[PDB]
Amino acid sequence: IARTFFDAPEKNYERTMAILQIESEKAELRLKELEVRRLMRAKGDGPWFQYPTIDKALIDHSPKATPDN
Amino acid sequence: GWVRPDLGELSKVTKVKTDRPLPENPYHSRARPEPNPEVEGDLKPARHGSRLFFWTM
Repeated sequence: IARTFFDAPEKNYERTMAILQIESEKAELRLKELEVRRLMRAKGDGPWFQYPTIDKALIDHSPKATPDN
Repeated sequence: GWVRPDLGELSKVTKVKTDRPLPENPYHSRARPEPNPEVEGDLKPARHGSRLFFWTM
């Protein structure tokens, strides 16, 4: 029965170790994602939460009719 | 000996040689804020997929 149907204890042991490593890395990544999202919401210096402003390519720099502008 | 200008002569754009220097800051603008750092580097695949609950990819 052990030779035909059952997995070895060593195989299960190392499979469990691999599973634990993968989910531990995923959990640390999730916590870092939450911290990064909170920081970029708070400060707004990063690539996320960049709400649009007015583009400066629409300004006319030619001389106008009145010098005071 | 004065000659009256013709049509469009007074409306020309001319050049002026002057001694006063060009104002480097006529608008009295202060220092602009520093822009955000840009994005750089190659796009690696996402680590362990979506990482959304039980989904492996």
